[PDB]
Amino acid sequence: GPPTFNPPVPYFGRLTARRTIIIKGYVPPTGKSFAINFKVSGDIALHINPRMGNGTVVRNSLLNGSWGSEEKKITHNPFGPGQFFDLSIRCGLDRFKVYANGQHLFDFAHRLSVDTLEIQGDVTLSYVQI
Ligand SMILES: OC[C@H]1O[C@@H](O[C@H]2[C@H](O)[C@@H](O)[C@H](O)O[C@@H]2CO)[C@H](O)[C@@H](O)[C@H]1O
Repeated sequence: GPPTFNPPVPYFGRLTARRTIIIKGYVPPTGKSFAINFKVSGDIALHINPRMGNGTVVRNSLLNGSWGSEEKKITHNPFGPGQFFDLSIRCGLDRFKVYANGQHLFDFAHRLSVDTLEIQGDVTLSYVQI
């Protein structure tokens, strides 16, 4: 499983527990927002949505066109405009564990009972490795 280099945005990659996904990217200086979606079919098990406008990192799940409760709590925000980030997402048995630049960012408990990776919006990708 070699890394994909300079994948285009919007990105659509086809995808298990204890496996970690690497995403290196870049936030454009004029960026407003971007999204990273772990989807089944158009349902989203984990929606990661950094918004540079108010500096939030919004997490949620999408079932039947309906969003669940938002999770927003963080101790740091690695997604400032004009900055590069090194993101890792480990799929655990009961939750996602997401790190940014080696520092834990958040955990996300599985709500959905995930074979697709979607990345769209104001972001440039350096490489994605599964
Ligand atoms: O929850 C993820 C979801 O949020 C939508 O926007 C929300 C917004 O976060 C919230 O503050 C407001 O009360 O309702 C909005 C729904 O219209 C985004 O539109 C969507 O892309 C997701 O990111």
